[PDB]
Amino acid sequence: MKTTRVRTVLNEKQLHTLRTCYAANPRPDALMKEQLVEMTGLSPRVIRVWFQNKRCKDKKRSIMMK
Repeated sequence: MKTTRVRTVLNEKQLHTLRTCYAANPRPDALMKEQLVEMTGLSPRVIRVWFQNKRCKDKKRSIMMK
């Protein structure tokens, strides 16, 4: 009851993690997905939607190395 509160933020800490991820591959999966969990300190729920939205917003900003 009243459990599963909301405690998942998004800033330079988590962003940096996912950030280096995309530079390696635009389509991860159950494989690397497991490691990403322990690395972000939060459930995989947030992980799924992040990649999704990123594709739409990344209409041009998506070059590897500048």
